[PDB]
Amino acid sequence: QISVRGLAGVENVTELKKNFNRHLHFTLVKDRNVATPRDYYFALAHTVRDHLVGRWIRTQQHYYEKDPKRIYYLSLEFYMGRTLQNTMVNLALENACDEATYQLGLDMEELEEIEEDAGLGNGGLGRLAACFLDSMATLGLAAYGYGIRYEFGIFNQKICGGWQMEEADDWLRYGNPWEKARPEFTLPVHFYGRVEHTSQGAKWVDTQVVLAMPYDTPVPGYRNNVVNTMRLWSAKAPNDFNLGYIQAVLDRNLAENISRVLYPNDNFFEGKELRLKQEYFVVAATLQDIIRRFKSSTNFDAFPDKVAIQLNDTHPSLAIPELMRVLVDLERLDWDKAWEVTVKTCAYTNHTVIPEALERWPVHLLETLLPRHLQIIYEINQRFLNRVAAAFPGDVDRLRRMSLVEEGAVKRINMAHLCIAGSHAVNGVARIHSEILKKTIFKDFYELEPHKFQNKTNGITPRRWLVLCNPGLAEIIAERIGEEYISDLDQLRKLLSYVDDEAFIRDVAKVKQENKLKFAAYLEREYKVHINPNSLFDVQVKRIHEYKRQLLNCLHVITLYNRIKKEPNKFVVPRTVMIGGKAAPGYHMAKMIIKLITAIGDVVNHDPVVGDRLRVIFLENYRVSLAEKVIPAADLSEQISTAGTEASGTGNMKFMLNGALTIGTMDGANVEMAEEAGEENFFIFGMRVEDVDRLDQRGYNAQEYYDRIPELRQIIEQLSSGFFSPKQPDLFKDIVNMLMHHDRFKVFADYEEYVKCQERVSALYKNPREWTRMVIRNIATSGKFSSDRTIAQYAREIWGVEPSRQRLPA
Amino acid sequence: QISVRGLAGVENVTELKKNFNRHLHFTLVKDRNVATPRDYYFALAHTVRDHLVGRWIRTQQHYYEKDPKRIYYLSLEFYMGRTLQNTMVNLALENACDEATYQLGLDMEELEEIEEDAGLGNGGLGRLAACFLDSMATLGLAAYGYGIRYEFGIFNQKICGGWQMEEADDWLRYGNPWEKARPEFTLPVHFYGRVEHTSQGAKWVDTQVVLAMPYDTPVPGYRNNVVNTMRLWSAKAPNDFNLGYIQAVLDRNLAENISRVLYPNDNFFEGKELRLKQEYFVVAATLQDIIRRFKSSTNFDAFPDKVAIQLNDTHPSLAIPELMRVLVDLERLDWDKAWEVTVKTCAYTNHTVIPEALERWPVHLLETLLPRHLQIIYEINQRFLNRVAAAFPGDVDRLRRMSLVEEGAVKRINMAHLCIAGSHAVNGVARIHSEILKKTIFKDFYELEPHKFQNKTNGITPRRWLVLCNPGLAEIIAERIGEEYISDLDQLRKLLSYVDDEAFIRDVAKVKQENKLKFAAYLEREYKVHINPNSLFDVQVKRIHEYKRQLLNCLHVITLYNRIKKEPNKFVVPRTVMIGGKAAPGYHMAKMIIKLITAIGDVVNHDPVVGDRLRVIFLENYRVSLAEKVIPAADLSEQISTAGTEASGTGNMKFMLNGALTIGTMDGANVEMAEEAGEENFFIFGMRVEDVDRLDQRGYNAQEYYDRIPELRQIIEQLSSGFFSPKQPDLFKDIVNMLMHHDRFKVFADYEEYVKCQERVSALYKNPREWTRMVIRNIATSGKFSSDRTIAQYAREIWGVEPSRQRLPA
Ligand SMILES: *Cc1c(COP(=O)(O)O)cnc(C)c1O
Ligand SMILES: *Cc1c(COP(=O)(O)O)cnc(C)c1O
Ligand SMILES: NC(=O)[C@]1(O)O[C@H](CO)[C@@H](O)[C@H](O)[C@H]1O
Ligand SMILES: NC(=O)[C@]1(O)O[C@H](CO)[C@@H](O)[C@H](O)[C@H]1O
Repeated sequence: QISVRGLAGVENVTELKKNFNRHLHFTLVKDRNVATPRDYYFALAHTVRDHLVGRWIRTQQHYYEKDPKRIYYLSLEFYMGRTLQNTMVNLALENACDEATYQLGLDMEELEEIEEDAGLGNGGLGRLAACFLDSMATLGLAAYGYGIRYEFGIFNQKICGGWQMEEADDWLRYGNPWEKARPEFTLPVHFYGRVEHTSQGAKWVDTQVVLAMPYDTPVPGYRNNVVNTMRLWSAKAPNDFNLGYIQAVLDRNLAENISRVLYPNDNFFEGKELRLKQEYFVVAATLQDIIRRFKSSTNFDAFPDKVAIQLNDTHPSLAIPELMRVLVDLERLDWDKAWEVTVKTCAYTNHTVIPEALERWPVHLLETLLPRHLQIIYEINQRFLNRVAAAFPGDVDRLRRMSLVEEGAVKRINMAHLCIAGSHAVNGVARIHSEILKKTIFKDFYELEPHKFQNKTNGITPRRWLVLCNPGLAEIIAERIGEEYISDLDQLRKLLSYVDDEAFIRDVAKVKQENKLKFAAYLEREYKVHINPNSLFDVQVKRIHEYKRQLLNCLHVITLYNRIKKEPNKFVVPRTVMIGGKAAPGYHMAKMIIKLITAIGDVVNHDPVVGDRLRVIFLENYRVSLAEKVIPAADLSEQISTAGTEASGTGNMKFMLNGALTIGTMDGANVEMAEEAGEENFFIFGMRVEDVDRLDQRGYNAQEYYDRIPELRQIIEQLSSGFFSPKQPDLFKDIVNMLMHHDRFKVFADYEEYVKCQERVSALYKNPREWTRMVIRNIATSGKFSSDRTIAQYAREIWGVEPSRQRLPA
Repeated sequence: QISVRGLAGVENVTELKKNFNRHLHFTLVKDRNVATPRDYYFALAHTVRDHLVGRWIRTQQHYYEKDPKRIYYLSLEFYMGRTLQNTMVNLALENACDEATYQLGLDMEELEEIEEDAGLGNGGLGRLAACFLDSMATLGLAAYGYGIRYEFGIFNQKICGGWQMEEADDWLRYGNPWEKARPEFTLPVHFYGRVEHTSQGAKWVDTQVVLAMPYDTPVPGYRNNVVNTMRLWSAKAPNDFNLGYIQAVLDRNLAENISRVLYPNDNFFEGKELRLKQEYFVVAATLQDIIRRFKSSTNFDAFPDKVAIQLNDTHPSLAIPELMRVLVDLERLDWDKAWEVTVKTCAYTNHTVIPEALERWPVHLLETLLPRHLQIIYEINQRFLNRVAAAFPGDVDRLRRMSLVEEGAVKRINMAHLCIAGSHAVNGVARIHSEILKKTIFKDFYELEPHKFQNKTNGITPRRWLVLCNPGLAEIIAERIGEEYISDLDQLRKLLSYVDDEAFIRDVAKVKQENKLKFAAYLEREYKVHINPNSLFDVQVKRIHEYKRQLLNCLHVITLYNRIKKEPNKFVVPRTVMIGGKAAPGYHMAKMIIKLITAIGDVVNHDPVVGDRLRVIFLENYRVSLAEKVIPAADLSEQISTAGTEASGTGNMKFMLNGALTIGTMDGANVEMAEEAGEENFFIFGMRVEDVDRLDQRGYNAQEYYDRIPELRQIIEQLSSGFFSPKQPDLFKDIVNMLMHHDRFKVFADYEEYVKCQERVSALYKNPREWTRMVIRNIATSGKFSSDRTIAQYAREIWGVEPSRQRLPA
């Protein structure tokens, strides 16, 4: 047992054991003779869950009594992952449960692997919401996460013949012990219908009704006895719905399809009606819940003083016109008063600048699905533009540029413009991203209302991303500076005074080696893949995207392969290059990239001359639980997006906290990471944002690089000739064609510097002692990237509430 | 507290209270300040449930150790109703829980009304299966009920403008505390595909797979510590199902529709594909489960010695060809051996003789959905007919009459013929019904294999239908003869020696009066309907059907009304005529009958001259929980089906056990009831089966009765002229037309005798003392109708197992 895992008290271990057996008997209705590992997992889960409800009930009662300002985080995604270990960590129960299960003759680690990941997210955006919930609870904020309880989360990825195959993520199959259905708080949501203008107000009538049933999941703070709530809505058809009798009952599945599945798109907008329904569904149910709670604390003047609503991207943007609809149509406030309240309550966070990801809903869709909201949006636009016209008289082009309504083939509503107009604060997620927002995409808005624009650099929770996934590292750190850093990561700076400590250097290197052996074993366990634990673990895990440039990584791998084949008996630092991530089902190029990666591995991993000097592994079904395993085992973190495309990135922060060195472009948070650790302790390369703009001004021509770089030319010709696809010589023609003629992310432009930088990485790896000292310099300066710092800034600069580290009673 | 309700021990009441609070806190995650009546109901349910799991686990372990012959009751319907009170009764916990909840400041009766009825049945057939499960557990048989877990049971009936409106029975909305999902025992079921004939056997290939997930519900025996299992299958699509990505996920609801809703037909066959899928789904999953259990006890010679499968009607008839398919195609037994095993294992129970209820599946449907089964059915038919031909040489018409395959417009498979051929026993559900089977419908089969035909008169469980719904009566009875009768209803005969006991007579009459006041109050509570508790409660509750003749009851009611209007100041015994029951959604005539009943009430209940002398009430949403309330309050039980149409009936037995006198035809079980109590203690009238046949031979002409009976003529003319439907004068034209020209059930033929018999009923009611003495004579002789007697006969005469009243350890 390690210190950071808590105490294994005699009384508690005894108590845990009896409750474990109690649940196995009464809850699972099983006996030790027929119980399976899954049964044991559930018995443990219910036992740990019991320890939360006491605190959960008290916390909520506490908020009712003190009535503090409530924070509502709206998101269509919450990538929670597993809950068992996280709960034990935050309740200081890990060692006791480990001991208790040990005494029952069970291996707790084995039981933990049985829990299904709660994959209600695509990647970074969804995981950020999850980290935020953890930090808000740890900082004592009266916060509530509101989303959708999808029956099916992000698909499970299978690799067949080197191609990605998707399969349903039936995560609720065996039940979810952490959630508590609250059918008593079901609320009605309206769709379609028409607007009636009467004597005293517009009325939205003849609507189709869909019920929203809430399910609550506890969110425990770190050892402070605070347990907040994440409420996810599930769609239910009313009982007189459609009420052939049989057909009417079967058609209920039509209204319930709203919460059936998560759209698997990352940084890509797909204007489908079902998606719009999901967005309104979450917003309508949530706002009714917010108002109800507010009325049970009626002059909405104090509404902004008791309520804060944070819009995670534009997905829940309809909250703005919905709040107006309720205040004007139902509460009967005058427009101006309602608008004042709405703006002071809402804040919007932008997460990307890529055009294909921006939400622009066709007017005809909103017109049919939400007629009243469209009218309100037009009125908002009308008044907003009048303000622009008054500030910039005669600037007619500005008017059309800032309009919430876009004219063209089909009229569309720019949801981002709607959010800026209706929020009192708009923030980016990394310093460089926030600056780009003010200088380009939202330049006109910044000039009109400069005070609204802010920055809030992303972060990750050190509980799940250090203590939970890397106890070995958390322990050697605690041995030197104590445990206080777990909720005050800035304290990691104290490790700087150990950079020359021969004992620490040895331990840091030891933990990393153990993590790699552990991972190298898991790889053969559940995926039969031998690898060499002595090689440098080169890892790039994140969603497959052209802007993330997994292709640039591929070009490097092929370069290393060709160089070995050219001079076989020359020494090179051994490497295991691991690439993993899911591709959106309809993203063809992304799916082709996965096939390319596996095709490269097929050639490289079976070439006798190469040996164990270079391996290429594609990490199947990358997800939160997998990240917790591979990140602690990484040596090199690949963060190579084209400058100006990755708003922030968060995987980069995870690797930095876990002892990996970073090779990357000056993009998103990478800039601040290098700034914190010192550029000499980072492997930076490639074009900066300004270099990219210069290339665009003069026109990017890939042919130029192909003509001037012999090694690059050889690679393209290998791909084109079928070297990596014998049976299908022209298999990768689309890839080559894109790279040569229409590459929006300029892979070739950064190739030379990337390869040269990779050489400097291999050089440092040859000097174990100095590699580790640089690692220590990274870990020691990763404090700024804790989501506790991020949330504290949102709290003080946007929500108007003070964070607290005070423990609530037991 | 009453004696039959158990002891309220000091220790147990204390224990119950703490566990109640424990579940309210840890299970429901609530505190006394926010808990609602529903929360309290669930806290109590989980507390009582806890007391079962100990016994449930032991019982099943016991069967594994002793390995007795297992009884499998297959049914597509199980009308269970509520479970809380029944569980308390069988565990002797009623008074303790009443006390415990009382001490917690809660009214247990109020909490019981919160439980949703488990309505997985249409009426008699489904309720019989439920009573049987109770008796099998009470008699210590190793029995298992197998069915489908419908998401939506029988629809909830709403009456609007006097018309029936149907609404979805979302019974699982708030969760089901009694069931335990067993996802670990999920089994695959195959559909469609094609048959491949290879070297060594036929193979069913290219099939569509649907998963069957089981949910187990405990079935406690009466105070014997036995807890059997009812396993219901739920449909689940495999995870690579259909695997547009989004559309593929949404289409999963197509395979899952199999267990979505119960077909609401009573005594009516509707050849829909979805229905056929449900029938095979339950059969395929169940048989795999049966075999697995059998292999874990391989020469299927002993299969019939360890397994008995009872087919509840022909709904699960595919069990016969499915068992053959498994034994021949998978286990590789020779046909003859497999057939021997199948026949010795299967037994079939017929529940009706009406032609429209008989299952005749179109060959083209089976051909596409279950190609292999169709081939097996043809082979069975081939060999069966060869046997007929050998026994009756030259009788070619017999061959075509007995064939399992019916020729005509579209070829069909007679499922009843399939069942007789493949079962070693075939039984009817009442003496007269079983005789009719041998003399008419199955005459040819009886002549070929006389030994197969038996009778097993239906019964009802005295636990739910006496102790639970009428504790007042159960108590005064126990006061005289003890409690032993609750599991040995024949002992009620001892009450015959009290027929002249002035104290008993007074108590019997007292309990009935209390029940009527209780019901008269409930009527105003949840349905705002005042009624007179002093009047005779005339009740007919059962599904709306032409053969059940609610129309004959209507004719009587109108007759009473007209007679009062003719001589207003003449005395008549006051009556409250109550009629209730659901009509199948697509049964037009049944829906018109409901409208007629409410229309009559509209006129009668508002006629000043009538006063409180006659009321006509339509009991809305008749279901099990409602039956438990109205039956104990009834004085007169209406069982007036046309002779030869009601196979048995069970509502008739419920009324007899609860102190109501019976007015009815010599049909179904009525015959045996009159025989047991003595015809002088029953109000019998109308044609006997032989009279009906005579009328058919000479041709039924309704006009004759209309021309000869003045009172009847007046009624038809009132209906025709719009007397009961002012705004819609011809509203009941279809009813009059049917009655006059195409009435298959001869309502008019029994009108005169029915009215005269009703007069004799009113005469006896005027003499309270003698009315009660006859009641005592009925209750005292109702013993034969306990389902314990029925199950004991099935056990000894069909299944080959001995029942047991031995208590299992605590
Ligand atoms: C942290 C995380 C991400 C985000 O990674 P980036 O490299 O910033 O894109 C995506 N997926 C999972 C499962 C994560 O844990
Ligand atoms: C007993 C019962 C029946 C069967 O009644 P019959 O009069 O035999 O048709 C039908 N429905 C319910 C709810 C029952 O309890
Ligand atoms: N918009 C997104 O989906 C994204 O994943 O969001 C993350 C969190 O802000 C960012 O870290 C990331 O850069 C961005 O791509
Ligand atoms: N076949 C049926 O559905 C029916 O309800 O079954 C009951 C039980 O045998 C019988 O009591 C009843 O007579 C019959 O109509």
